Amino acid sequence: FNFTEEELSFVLYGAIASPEHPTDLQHAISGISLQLPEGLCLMQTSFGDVPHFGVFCSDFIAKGVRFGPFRGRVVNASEVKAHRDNSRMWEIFEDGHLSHFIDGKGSGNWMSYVNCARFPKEQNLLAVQHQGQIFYESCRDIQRNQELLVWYGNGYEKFLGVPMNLRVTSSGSLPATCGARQLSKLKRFLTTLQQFGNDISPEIGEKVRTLVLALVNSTVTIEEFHCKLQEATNFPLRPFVIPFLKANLPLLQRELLHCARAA
Amino acid sequence: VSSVPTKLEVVAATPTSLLISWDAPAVTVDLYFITYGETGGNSPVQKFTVPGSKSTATISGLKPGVDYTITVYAQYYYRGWYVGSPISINYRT
Repeated sequence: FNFTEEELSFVLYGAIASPEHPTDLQHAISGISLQLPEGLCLMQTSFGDVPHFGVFCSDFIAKGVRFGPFRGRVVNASEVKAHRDNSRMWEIFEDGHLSHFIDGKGSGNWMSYVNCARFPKEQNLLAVQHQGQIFYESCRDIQRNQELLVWYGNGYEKFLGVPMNLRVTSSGSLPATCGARQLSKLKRFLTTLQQFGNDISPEIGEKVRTLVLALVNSTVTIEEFHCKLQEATNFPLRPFVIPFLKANLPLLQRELLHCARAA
Repeated sequence: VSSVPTKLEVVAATPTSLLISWDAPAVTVDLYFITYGETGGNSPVQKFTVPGSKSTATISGLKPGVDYTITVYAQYYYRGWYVGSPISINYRT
Protein backbone atom coordinates (compact mmCIF):
# COMPACT_ATOMS: atom_id res chain seq x y z
CA PHE A 1 0.00 0.00 0.00
CA ASN A 2 1.25 3.48 -0.90
CA PHE A 3 -0.92 6.12 0.85
CA THR A 4 0.09 9.73 1.44
CA GLU A 5 -0.02 11.35 4.90
CA GLU A 6 -2.61 13.80 3.57
CA GLU A 7 -5.06 11.06 2.59
CA LEU A 8 -4.53 9.49 6.00
CA SER A 9 -5.16 12.84 7.69
CA PHE A 10 -8.35 13.01 5.64
CA VAL A 11 -9.75 9.74 7.00
CA LEU A 12 -8.67 10.50 10.56
CA TYR A 13 -9.29 14.26 10.69
CA GLY A 14 -11.22 15.35 7.61
CA ALA A 15 -14.78 16.21 6.56
CA ILE A 16 -16.82 16.62 3.37
CA ALA A 17 -18.19 20.10 2.73
CA SER A 18 -21.80 20.48 1.56
CA PRO A 19 -23.33 23.16 -0.75
CA GLU A 20 -24.02 25.01 2.54
CA HIS A 21 -21.54 25.99 5.26
CA PRO A 22 -21.64 22.96 7.64
CA THR A 23 -19.52 19.90 6.83
CA ASP A 24 -20.15 16.18 7.41
CA LEU A 25 -17.51 14.31 9.42
CA GLN A 26 -16.25 10.89 8.38
CA HIS A 27 -17.64 7.75 9.83
CA ALA A 28 -18.16 6.79 6.22
CA ILE A 29 -20.02 3.55 6.71
CA SER A 30 -21.37 1.49 3.82
CA GLY A 31 -17.90 0.80 2.46
CA ILE A 32 -19.04 -0.72 -0.85
CA SER A 33 -40.07 6.93 11.97
CA LEU A 34 -36.85 8.67 13.03
CA GLN A 35 -38.64 10.06 16.09
CA LEU A 36 -35.92 12.71 15.89
CA PRO A 37 -36.32 15.27 18.70
CA GLU A 38 -36.84 19.01 18.38
CA GLY A 39 -33.76 21.06 17.52
CA LEU A 40 -32.19 18.24 15.52
CA CYS A 41 -32.09 17.14 11.88
CA LEU A 42 -30.90 14.28 9.66
CA MET A 43 -28.45 15.37 6.95
CA GLN A 44 -27.50 13.39 3.87
CA THR A 45 -24.43 14.07 1.76
CA SER A 46 -22.86 11.99 -1.02
CA PHE A 47 -19.54 10.17 -0.95
CA GLY A 48 -18.55 7.84 -3.78
CA ASP A 49 -22.18 7.92 -4.97
CA VAL A 50 -22.92 6.18 -1.68
CA PRO A 51 -25.47 7.91 0.55
CA HIS A 52 -24.05 9.00 3.92
CA PHE A 53 -26.07 10.50 6.79
CA GLY A 54 -25.28 12.49 9.91
CA VAL A 55 -27.28 14.01 12.74
CA PHE A 56 -26.93 17.76 12.94
CA CYS A 57 -28.02 20.46 15.37
CA SER A 58 -30.55 22.74 13.66
CA ASP A 59 -30.89 25.08 16.64
CA PHE A 60 -29.05 24.73 19.94
CA ILE A 61 -28.06 22.05 22.48
CA ALA A 62 -26.79 23.08 25.92
CA LYS A 63 -23.99 21.10 27.58
CA GLY A 64 -25.43 18.40 29.81
CA VAL A 65 -28.49 17.59 27.75
CA ARG A 66 -29.14 13.87 27.52
CA PHE A 67 -30.71 11.96 24.64
CA GLY A 68 -31.61 8.26 24.61
CA PRO A 69 -32.10 5.41 25.12
CA PHE A 70 -30.37 3.89 22.11
CA ARG A 71 -32.61 1.42 20.31
CA GLY A 72 -31.94 -1.71 18.32
CA ARG A 73 -31.57 -5.47 18.04
CA VAL A 74 -30.08 -7.45 20.92
CA VAL A 75 -26.97 -9.19 19.67
CA ASN A 76 -25.65 -11.96 21.88
CA ALA A 77 -21.90 -11.72 22.36
CA SER A 78 -21.20 -14.99 20.51
CA GLU A 79 -22.90 -14.18 17.20
CA VAL A 80 -20.95 -11.02 16.36
CA LYS A 81 -18.75 -11.98 13.41
CA ALA A 82 -15.06 -11.09 13.19
CA HIS A 83 -13.24 -8.90 10.64
CA ARG A 84 -16.36 -6.71 10.66
CA ASP A 85 -16.85 -3.07 11.73
CA ASN A 86 -20.20 -3.17 13.57
CA SER A 87 -20.60 0.59 13.07
CA ARG A 88 -23.80 0.84 15.06
CA MET A 89 -23.44 -1.49 18.07
CA TRP A 90 -23.00 -0.59 21.72
CA GLU A 91 -21.58 -2.82 24.40
CA ILE A 92 -24.04 -3.53 27.19
CA PHE A 93 -22.51 -4.37 30.58
CA GLU A 94 -24.16 -6.06 33.53
CA ASP A 95 -22.41 -6.54 36.88
CA GLY A 96 -18.98 -5.51 35.56
CA HIS A 97 -18.95 -7.79 32.51
CA LEU A 98 -20.04 -7.79 28.86
CA SER A 99 -23.64 -8.97 28.67
CA HIS A 100 -24.72 -8.44 25.10
CA PHE A 101 -24.42 -5.90 22.33
CA ILE A 102 -27.27 -3.66 21.22
CA ASP A 103 -27.30 -3.26 17.43
CA GLY A 104 -28.86 -0.05 16.17
CA LYS A 105 -28.38 -0.93 12.50
CA GLY A 106 -31.71 -0.81 10.69
CA SER A 107 -33.56 0.38 13.78
CA GLY A 108 -34.71 3.57 12.11
CA ASN A 109 -34.39 5.44 15.37
CA TRP A 110 -32.52 8.69 14.89
CA MET A 111 -29.73 7.90 17.39
CA SER A 112 -28.32 5.18 15.14
CA TYR A 113 -27.34 7.89 12.64
CA VAL A 114 -25.12 9.77 15.06
CA ASN A 115 -21.58 9.06 13.90
CA CYS A 116 -18.60 8.62 16.23
CA ALA A 117 -15.99 11.14 17.30
CA ARG A 118 -12.54 10.38 15.88
CA PHE A 119 -10.85 12.83 18.24
CA PRO A 120 -12.02 15.11 21.04
CA LYS A 121 -12.17 18.48 19.22
CA GLU A 122 -14.95 17.23 16.97
CA GLN A 123 -16.73 15.48 19.84
CA ASN A 124 -19.82 16.97 21.48
CA LEU A 125 -21.52 13.82 22.77
CA LEU A 126 -20.71 11.26 25.52
CA ALA A 127 -21.90 7.67 25.39
CA VAL A 128 -23.25 6.72 28.85
CA GLN A 129 -24.70 3.43 30.09
CA HIS A 130 -27.50 3.60 32.66
CA GLN A 131 -29.72 0.72 33.75
CA GLY A 132 -29.49 -1.51 30.72
CA GLN A 133 -29.38 1.12 28.01
CA ILE A 134 -27.19 3.67 26.22
CA PHE A 135 -27.65 7.44 26.38
CA TYR A 136 -25.84 10.30 24.61
CA GLU A 137 -25.05 13.37 26.71
CA SER A 138 -23.77 16.67 25.36
CA CYS A 139 -20.28 17.45 26.70
CA ARG A 140 -20.20 20.85 25.01
CA ASP A 141 -22.58 23.58 23.96
CA ILE A 142 -23.67 22.45 20.50
CA GLN A 143 -24.13 25.29 18.01
CA ARG A 144 -26.26 25.46 14.88
CA ASN A 145 -24.97 23.45 11.87
CA GLN A 146 -22.46 21.59 14.03
CA GLU A 147 -22.61 17.79 13.63
CA LEU A 148 -23.41 15.53 16.60
CA LEU A 149 -20.51 13.10 17.18
CA VAL A 150 -20.28 10.60 20.06
CA TRP A 151 -17.55 8.65 21.84
CA TYR A 152 -17.38 6.38 24.92
CA GLY A 153 -17.57 8.67 27.93
CA ASN A 154 -15.71 8.32 31.17
CA GLY A 155 -17.30 5.57 33.18
CA TYR A 156 -15.70 3.55 30.43
CA GLU A 157 -12.16 2.48 31.34
CA LYS A 158 -10.20 3.40 28.22
CA PHE A 159 -6.67 2.97 27.01
CA LEU A 160 -5.52 5.61 24.55
CA GLY A 161 -9.09 6.00 23.32
CA VAL A 162 -10.12 2.35 23.18
CA PRO A 163 -12.60 1.24 25.89
CA MET A 164 -11.74 -1.88 27.92
CA ASN A 165 -14.23 -1.86 30.77
CA LEU A 166 -17.04 -0.10 32.57
CA ARG A 167 -15.12 2.10 35.02
CA VAL A 168 -15.86 1.02 38.58
CA THR A 169 -17.79 2.92 41.27
CA SER A 170 -14.45 -4.30 41.30
CA SER A 171 -14.29 -6.78 38.40
CA GLY A 172 -11.76 -7.90 35.82
CA SER A 173 -12.12 -8.90 32.19
CA LEU A 174 -11.52 -7.05 28.91
CA PRO A 175 -13.94 -7.11 25.96
CA ALA A 176 -12.57 -9.41 23.29
CA THR A 177 -10.69 -7.72 20.46
CA CYS A 178 -13.51 -8.56 18.01
CA GLY A 179 -16.48 -6.36 18.93
CA ALA A 180 -18.50 -3.18 18.41
CA ARG A 181 -17.57 0.01 16.52
CA GLN A 182 -14.16 -1.35 15.52
CA LEU A 183 -13.16 1.10 12.76
CA SER A 184 -14.18 4.04 14.93
CA LYS A 185 -12.18 2.56 17.81
CA LEU A 186 -9.19 2.16 15.51
CA LYS A 187 -9.35 5.75 14.32
CA ARG A 188 -9.80 7.01 17.86
CA PHE A 189 -6.81 4.90 18.89
CA LEU A 190 -4.57 6.29 16.13
CA THR A 191 -5.47 9.94 16.72
CA THR A 192 -5.15 9.56 20.48
CA LEU A 193 -1.84 7.81 19.89
CA GLN A 194 -0.63 10.72 17.76
CA GLN A 195 -1.63 13.28 20.41
CA PHE A 196 -0.03 11.15 23.11
CA GLY A 197 3.27 11.33 21.25
CA ASN A 198 3.15 15.09 20.70
CA ASP A 199 2.59 15.73 24.40
CA ILE A 200 5.82 13.92 25.27
CA SER A 201 7.94 15.53 22.59
CA PRO A 202 7.85 17.17 19.12
CA GLU A 203 10.57 14.81 17.86
CA ILE A 204 8.82 11.83 19.47
CA GLY A 205 5.45 12.86 18.06
CA GLU A 206 6.93 13.16 14.58
CA LYS A 207 8.44 9.69 14.96
CA VAL A 208 4.98 8.30 15.76
CA ARG A 209 3.41 10.19 12.83
CA THR A 210 5.74 8.47 10.37
CA LEU A 211 5.56 5.16 12.24
CA VAL A 212 1.75 5.10 12.10
CA LEU A 213 1.64 6.01 8.42
CA ALA A 214 4.17 3.25 7.68
CA LEU A 215 1.93 0.85 9.64
CA VAL A 216 -1.18 1.88 7.73
CA ASN A 217 0.80 1.31 4.54
CA SER A 218 1.77 -2.20 5.72
CA THR A 219 5.40 -1.20 5.13
CA VAL A 220 5.91 -2.46 8.66
CA THR A 221 4.17 -5.43 10.29
CA ILE A 222 2.12 -4.87 13.46
CA GLU A 223 4.57 -6.63 15.79
CA GLU A 224 7.34 -4.70 14.07
CA PHE A 225 5.30 -1.53 14.61
CA HIS A 226 4.56 -2.45 18.22
CA CYS A 227 8.20 -2.95 19.06
CA LYS A 228 9.48 0.14 17.26
CA LEU A 229 6.68 2.24 18.74
CA GLN A 230 7.52 1.08 22.27
CA GLU A 231 11.16 1.79 21.43
CA ALA A 232 10.48 5.29 20.13
CA THR A 233 7.95 6.40 22.71
CA ASN A 234 9.53 4.53 25.66
CA PHE A 235 6.01 3.57 26.74
CA PRO A 236 4.43 0.06 26.92
CA LEU A 237 1.17 -0.63 25.07
CA ARG A 238 -1.40 -2.98 26.55
CA PRO A 239 -1.40 -6.57 25.25
CA PHE A 240 -4.80 -6.12 23.55
CA VAL A 241 -3.30 -3.74 20.97
CA ILE A 242 -1.60 -6.26 18.65
CA PRO A 243 -4.62 -8.50 18.13
CA PHE A 244 -6.75 -5.33 17.97
CA LEU A 245 -4.59 -4.04 15.15
CA LYS A 246 -4.49 -7.38 13.34
CA ALA A 247 -8.28 -7.50 13.40
CA ASN A 248 -9.08 -3.91 12.58
CA LEU A 249 -6.21 -2.40 10.60
CA PRO A 250 -7.55 -3.93 7.33
CA LEU A 251 -10.76 -1.91 7.91
CA LEU A 252 -8.96 1.44 7.86
CA GLN A 253 -6.99 0.37 4.79
CA ARG A 254 -10.17 -0.69 2.97
CA GLU A 255 -11.83 2.63 3.70
CA LEU A 256 -8.71 4.67 2.93
CA LEU A 257 -8.45 2.90 -0.40
CA HIS A 258 -12.10 3.70 -1.11
CA CYS A 259 -11.55 7.19 -2.53
CA ALA A 260 -12.96 8.72 -5.72
CA ARG A 261 -10.76 10.89 -7.94
CA ALA A 262 -12.25 14.33 -8.71
CA ALA A 263 -14.86 13.82 -11.44
CA VAL B 1 -40.04 31.32 32.07
CA SER B 2 -38.82 29.48 35.17
CA SER B 3 -36.96 26.20 34.99
CA VAL B 4 -35.62 25.64 38.51
CA PRO B 5 -37.83 23.26 40.56
CA THR B 6 -39.26 23.93 44.03
CA LYS B 7 -40.14 22.21 47.32
CA LEU B 8 -37.46 19.49 47.08
CA GLU B 9 -37.85 17.24 50.12
CA VAL B 10 -35.73 14.32 51.33
CA VAL B 11 -36.68 11.36 53.55
CA ALA B 12 -34.56 8.42 54.76
CA ALA B 13 -36.04 4.99 53.94
CA THR B 14 -33.17 2.69 54.83
CA PRO B 15 -29.90 3.95 56.45
CA THR B 16 -28.53 3.85 52.87
CA SER B 17 -31.40 5.07 50.69
CA LEU B 18 -33.55 8.20 50.39
CA LEU B 19 -36.94 8.99 48.96
CA ILE B 20 -36.85 12.48 47.49
CA SER B 21 -39.72 14.59 46.19
CA TRP B 22 -40.19 17.91 44.41
CA ASP B 23 -42.93 19.63 42.44
CA ALA B 24 -42.48 20.63 38.79
CA PRO B 25 -41.52 24.11 37.53
CA ALA B 26 -43.49 26.33 35.15
CA VAL B 27 -41.82 25.08 31.95
CA THR B 28 -42.66 21.79 30.20
CA VAL B 29 -40.02 19.32 31.27
CA ASP B 30 -38.48 16.41 29.36
CA LEU B 31 -36.08 15.07 31.97
CA TYR B 32 -35.25 15.82 35.54
CA PHE B 33 -31.64 15.19 36.44
CA ILE B 34 -31.18 14.01 40.00
CA THR B 35 -27.71 14.47 41.40
CA TYR B 36 -26.15 13.25 44.64
CA GLY B 37 -22.64 13.28 46.05
CA GLU B 38 -20.80 13.75 49.34
CA THR B 39 -20.96 17.28 50.69
CA GLY B 40 -17.47 18.79 50.84
CA GLY B 41 -16.13 15.48 49.65
CA ASN B 42 -13.51 14.82 47.01
CA SER B 43 -15.84 12.01 45.95
CA PRO B 44 -17.38 12.28 42.46
CA VAL B 45 -20.98 13.37 42.00
CA GLN B 46 -23.42 10.82 40.58
CA LYS B 47 -26.48 11.58 38.42
CA PHE B 48 -29.44 9.74 36.94
CA THR B 49 -32.67 10.87 35.29
CA VAL B 50 -36.39 10.56 35.76
CA PRO B 51 -38.95 11.62 33.09
CA GLY B 52 -41.14 14.74 33.35
CA SER B 53 -44.02 12.46 34.32
CA LYS B 54 -42.28 11.75 37.62
CA SER B 55 -41.72 14.22 40.47
CA THR B 56 -40.12 11.70 42.84
CA ALA B 57 -37.09 9.42 42.86
CA THR B 58 -35.29 7.10 45.26
CA ILE B 59 -31.53 7.44 45.78
CA SER B 60 -29.71 4.31 46.91
CA GLY B 61 -26.42 2.81 48.10
CA LEU B 62 -25.45 5.78 50.25
CA LYS B 63 -23.02 5.88 53.14
CA PRO B 64 -25.00 5.87 56.42
CA GLY B 65 -24.27 8.94 58.52
CA VAL B 66 -22.51 10.80 55.75
CA ASP B 67 -24.38 13.77 54.39
CA TYR B 68 -24.90 14.14 50.69
CA THR B 69 -25.81 17.10 48.54
CA ILE B 70 -28.87 16.16 46.53
CA THR B 71 -29.73 18.28 43.51
CA VAL B 72 -32.52 18.29 40.97
CA TYR B 73 -32.86 20.32 37.80
CA ALA B 74 -34.98 20.18 34.65
CA GLN B 75 -34.10 19.57 31.01
CA TYR B 76 -36.52 21.34 28.65
CA TYR B 77 -36.88 22.66 25.14
CA TYR B 78 -37.28 26.37 24.46
CA ARG B 79 -35.76 27.53 21.18
CA GLY B 80 -32.96 25.06 21.82
CA TRP B 81 -32.27 22.26 24.34
CA TYR B 82 -31.33 23.68 27.74
CA VAL B 83 -30.73 22.35 31.28
CA GLY B 84 -32.14 24.68 33.91
CA SER B 85 -30.83 25.80 37.26
CA PRO B 86 -31.02 23.36 40.19
CA ILE B 87 -32.66 23.12 43.59
CA SER B 88 -30.45 21.78 46.40
CA ILE B 89 -30.66 20.28 49.87
CA ASN B 90 -28.13 18.49 52.10
CA TYR B 91 -29.17 15.43 54.07
CA ARG B 92 -27.46 12.81 56.23
CA THR B 93 -29.30 9.50 56.41
